[PDB]
Amino acid sequence: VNPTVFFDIAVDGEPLGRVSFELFADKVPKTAENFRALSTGEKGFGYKGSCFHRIIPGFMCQGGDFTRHNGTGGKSIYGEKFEDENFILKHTGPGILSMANAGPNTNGSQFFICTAKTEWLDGKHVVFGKVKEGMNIVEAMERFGSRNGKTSKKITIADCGQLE
Ligand SMILES: CC[C@H]1C[C@H](C)[C@@]2(NC1=O)O[C@@H](C[C@H](O)[C@@H](C)CC/C=C/C=C(\C)[C@@H]1C/C=C/C=C/[C@H](O)[C@H](C)[C@@H](O)[C@@H](CCC(C)=O)C(=O)N[C@@H](C(C)C)C(=O)N[C@@H](Cc3cccc(O)c3)C(=O)N3CCC[C@H](N3)C(=O)O1)[C@H](C)[C@H](O)[C@@H]2C
Repeated sequence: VNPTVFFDIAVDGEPLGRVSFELFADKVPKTAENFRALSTGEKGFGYKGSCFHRIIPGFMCQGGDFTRHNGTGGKSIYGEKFEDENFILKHTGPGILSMANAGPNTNGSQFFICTAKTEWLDGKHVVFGKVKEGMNIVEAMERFGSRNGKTSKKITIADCGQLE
């Protein structure tokens, strides 16, 4: 069965709520496994304690840099970077979970959650999951973003792990 992972989001240390994701291990197993493992922290590093460094209202929320914490870092469980698995899934609407990158075959740990349909990204970013529960929490996170993506408050992943 496709795994389920959760993020407990905090704003300036205050609990905001929980967002759960279904990871499409059936279509993009390598990419899904990377995100799952980084969520549990089983490899010794991962998302817990990292922040969402770029939030653009009406577009997406981006995070995952747990190494440099300034938007340029992150790494995968397979090494520094890994290849684009496939582009079977599309950015069809709000709740889509997809990989950020710096060009072809540069996936690390950074990801983004879409809050709208984003067709232009199809074929450039690997879609590997979707919000299962807590879309209202993602919508609340958008309130702290801006055009440039800079956040007004510190939005962190206070806790994370695998549910199912
Ligand atoms: C008139 C406004 C316009 C835009 C707004 C936002 C809007 N509509 C609009 O009409 O967008 C639309 C959606 C658009 O149609 C979309 C789908 C297409 C147009 C794309 C817009 C993209 C953006 C506004 C932002 C711009 C951010 C640029 C950031 C640049 C960084 O300086 C640079 C990327 C840097 O951080 C380097 C550092 C390298 C190093 C080792 O030092 C880098 O490569 N960083 C990577 C990390 C993973 C390492 C990174 O962050 N990569 C980005 C690259 C990227 C940049 C732009 C477009 C891409 O497809 C991809 C990345 O993967 N993401 C994830 C996807 C979004 C993107 N950031 C982003 O923030 O994209 C939505 C539906 C809605 O209507 C809103 C209002």
